[PDB]
Amino acid sequence: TKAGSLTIVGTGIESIGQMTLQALSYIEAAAKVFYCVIDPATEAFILTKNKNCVDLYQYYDNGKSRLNTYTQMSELMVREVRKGLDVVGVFYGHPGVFVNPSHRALAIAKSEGYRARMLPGVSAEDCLFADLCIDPSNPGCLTYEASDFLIRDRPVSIHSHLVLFQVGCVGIADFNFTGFDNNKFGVLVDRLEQEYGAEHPVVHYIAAMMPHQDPVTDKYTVAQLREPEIAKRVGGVSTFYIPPKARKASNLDIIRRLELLPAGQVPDKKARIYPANQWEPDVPEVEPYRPSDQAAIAQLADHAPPEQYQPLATSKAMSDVMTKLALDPKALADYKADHRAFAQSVPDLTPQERAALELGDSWAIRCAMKNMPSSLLDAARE
Amino acid sequence: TKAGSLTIVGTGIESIGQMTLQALSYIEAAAKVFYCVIDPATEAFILTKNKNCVDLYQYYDNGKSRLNTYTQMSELMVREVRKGLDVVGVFYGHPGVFVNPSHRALAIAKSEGYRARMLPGVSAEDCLFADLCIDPSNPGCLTYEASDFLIRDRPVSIHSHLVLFQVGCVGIADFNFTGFDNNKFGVLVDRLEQEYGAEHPVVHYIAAMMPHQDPVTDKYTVAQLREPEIAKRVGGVSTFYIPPKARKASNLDIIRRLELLPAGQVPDKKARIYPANQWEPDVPEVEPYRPSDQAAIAQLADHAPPEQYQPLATSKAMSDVMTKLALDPKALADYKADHRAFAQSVPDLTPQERAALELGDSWAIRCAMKNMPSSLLDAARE
Amino acid sequence: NGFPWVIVVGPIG
Amino acid sequence: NGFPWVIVVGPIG
Ligand SMILES: Nc1ncnc2c1ncn2[C@@H]1O[C@H](CSCC[C@H](N)C(=O)O)[C@@H](O)[C@H]1O
Ligand SMILES: Nc1ncnc2c1ncn2[C@@H]1O[C@H](CSCC[C@H](N)C(=O)O)[C@@H](O)[C@H]1O
Ligand SMILES: [Mg+2]
Ligand SMILES: [Mg+2]
Repeated sequence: TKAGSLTIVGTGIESIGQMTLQALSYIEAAAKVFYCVIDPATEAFILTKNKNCVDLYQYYDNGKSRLNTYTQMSELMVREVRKGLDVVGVFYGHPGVFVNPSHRALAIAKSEGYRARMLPGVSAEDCLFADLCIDPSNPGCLTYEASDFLIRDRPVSIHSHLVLFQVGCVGIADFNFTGFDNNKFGVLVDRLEQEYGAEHPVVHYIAAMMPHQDPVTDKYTVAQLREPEIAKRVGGVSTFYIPPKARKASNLDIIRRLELLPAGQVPDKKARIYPANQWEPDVPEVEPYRPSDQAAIAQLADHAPPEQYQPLATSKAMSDVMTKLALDPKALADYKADHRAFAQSVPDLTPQERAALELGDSWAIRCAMKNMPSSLLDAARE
Repeated sequence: TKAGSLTIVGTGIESIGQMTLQALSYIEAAAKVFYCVIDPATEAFILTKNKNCVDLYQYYDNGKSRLNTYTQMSELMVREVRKGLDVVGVFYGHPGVFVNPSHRALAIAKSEGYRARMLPGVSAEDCLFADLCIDPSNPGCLTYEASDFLIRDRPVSIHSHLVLFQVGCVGIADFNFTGFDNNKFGVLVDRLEQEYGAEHPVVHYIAAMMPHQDPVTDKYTVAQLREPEIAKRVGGVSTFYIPPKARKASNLDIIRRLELLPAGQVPDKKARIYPANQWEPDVPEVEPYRPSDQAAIAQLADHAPPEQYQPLATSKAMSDVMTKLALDPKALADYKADHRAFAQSVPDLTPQERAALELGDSWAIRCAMKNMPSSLLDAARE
Repeated sequence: NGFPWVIVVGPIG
Repeated sequence: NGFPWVIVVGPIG
C-alpha cells in the first residue's frame, strides 16, 4: 500500500555480462539508481539504462571510517524511498555478499513499512568455483573475511575448502583512494602456517573483470607468501583459496543408520569420483573412463525417455507471458495485484493456461506447461 | 587452434530472470545446447533461444544410479565437442555448485585439448543470503551437502552460519520421478540436536522459482523437525539455514599485532553493527541511528566529491564496444584473436580509446574511461 | 509439494 | 596492480 520501494541488485564480477536479466530490468524500471561498481564499462552500461543515477563511490574518502561511508550510502537510498520513489541500489557481485550498506538500507526500509527486496547476483566466490574448477559440495566450504578470520580466530577444516575475502586489507577499517600497503599481511600468513604448514598450497585468485581478461589462478606455498615480491601482488580484489590437505574418513555408525552397506566392506575412502581437485597437494590421477563409466555410455545407444519423463508441452502465448512476468517488473506488479484480471487480459492463452495463471499456483502452472504421463501417477497431490 | 568448445552456464534459481546476460549470449551462439533445469518456463525460454537443444533430465530413471546418469550427461556434451561443435551445457542455479556432470565434462574436454569454460551463475545459497537477509561475511559461512555432512561427520561452528543442501534426500544415491519419502531425515535431526540443542532454530528455505512466488522462510526448532507434518514439508529443493547460537570473542594477541587498540579497553563483543541477524536466538534490538550514524548523515549537506574521486569520462563508441565484447561471444573471440585488427576497425573511437583496446591492458582501458585527477598521483605504476 | 526433484550431485565419495 | 579498491564491508564486529 505504502509509496516507495528499495530493490538492491548486483552486477556480478565480470563487466556487464554477469548482470542477471532481472537486475537489468529493475535498473531500467527504477525512478532513482544508486551504484557502487568495480569497472567503468559496467558504470557506463548502467548510465545508458537509467537517466537518474548516483555513484556511491564518491562517499569514500582518505582516512574516513568505512562505517561512516556505509551509513551515508544507506541514507542516500532510504531518503529517496521515504519520498515514495522506486529506488534501486546496485553493488558489484552479489549485493549482500561482503556488503554492509545494502543490508542496512533494506532493514531500515523494511522496519519503516516500505517494500524491500534483495535480488541475488554472481559473487567473487561463485567466480572462484567456476575458474578453479571446484564444487563447494566436495568436500564442503568455509568462507570468511580475512581480518574477522584472524580477530575471532575462526576455525579451519583441513578436510574442506577454505575461501578468504579481503586478504589485501588485513586489519584496515578505513579507506585510501591509492589502496593500502597491507603491512599486517604477515599475521594472516602466520595463521595459515599454523593451520596448514609452510609447504601447503594457497591459490591467489582474481576473477577477470573485463570480458577478454584471464583470471589470476596463481598457486603459492604458505612459505612463498612471505616473499615481498609475492606479498606485493595481493590487492583490493584478491581472494585466497586454500584446498584441503586430507580426505575425511566415513563414520561407521552413520553408514549403518543410513544403510549404505549392502552386506559388508568396500575398497577405500580415497577412490575419488572424477575429477580430482587439481589444487590439493599429492592427489592421484583419477580414471575418467572406469568400466562402470564405459557400461553407462554403451547404454546410450538403446536409450529412450522413461515412461515417467515429462516432456515440455506449452504454447507461444504461455511462454511469452511467463517470460514477461520474469523480465517486466510492471507486468509482474500488475499480475501480483490481480491474478484473475491479468490472466483474463492475456490474449491467445488456452483455457488451462488461463485457469493456471488465475490461481497463480506454481504447481498448476508447471502442470499446464508439461505433459504428465499416466505412469507418473505421482504423489504431488497426496 | 583445435575445433570444438564446451561452455557450461547456469540459469540461476528464479525462472528466466536470474540468468546472466553472458549465459543467454552463449546459449544463443551455441551449435548445440544440453540443459537440466528446475521449471518449464526456463525450459521454454531456452528453446526460443536455440534451435538445437537436448533435455538432460531424460537420462534419469527409477532405481538408476545418479552416477550412471552423470556419466551419460557428461558424455552427450563431450561427444559433440569432439565433433568440433561449440557446445553449451546449461544447469540450473550455478552450474558448478552441487553439480557432478559439469565438472566431469569440462575436465574431460580440457584434458583432450578443447576450449573449456564454466560461467558462474546465481546459486540457491546466493538466493538464501538475499531472502534471509544475511551476509556470509558476518560471521563466516559453512556450506555442506546434508548426506556428506553426516557420513564424513563434517564439523559445525556454533559461531558461524551453517547451510545444508539436499536435506530432502538424506542417504539416497539413486532417483525416482515421484521423489523420495526421506525416511533417514531423523539421522540429520539427531546430528543437529547434538551440535545445537533441541530448542535451536533451523530455517527451512525454498527460493521462489516463479517470479510471483514468495520464498519459504519457515523457522522451526530442531525438536519441531521430529513432527511428521513438519518433516514431510522437506523436499527436493529444500535447503536448511542454521544461525549461530553465540558471538565469538576477539583474540587479544591479534588485536595487539593488528594494532586495533588506540590506547586500552572498549565496551563489548556484542555491540553489533546494524542490522542484527533476525534468525539468531535471543539477539537484542540494534539501534540503526546511533549518534555516530546521525553525525555521518549531518555531513551529507556539505559533501563534495573528494579531489581523488575518478569521474566516468568515456564516449558512446567506447561504451558500445565494451558492451559488445561482454554481450557478443563472436566479437569477443574476434577481439581476442587480434586486438590491433579489431581495435582499428571500431568506428568513432578516440586515439586513446583505440590505443587502450590495441594493448588490451585492463589498466589502459580503465584509464581511457575515467578522469584521473592530478591529486590521485596513485602508485598503480610503482 | 516437494517438487521438483533435480539432484545433480552425490554421492560425493 | 591491486586496483580497484572497492571494499564495502568491515569491520564486522
Ligand atoms: N575480481 C575479483 N576476484 C576475486 N575476488 C574478488 C574480486 N572482486 C572482489 N573480490 C573479493 O571481494 C572482496 C570485496 S567485498 C565485495 C564482494 C562482492 N559483493 C561479491 O559478491 O563478491 C575483495 O577483497 C575480494 O576478496
Ligand atoms: N529453489 C530452491 N530453494 C532452495 N534450495 C534449493 C532450491 N533449488 C535447489 N536448491 C538446493 O540445491 C539442491 C540441489 S543441488 C543443485 C544446486 C544448484 N546448482 C545451485 O546452484 O543452487 C537442493 O537439494 C537444495 O538444497
Ligand atoms: Mg582447506
Ligand atoms: Mg550455525
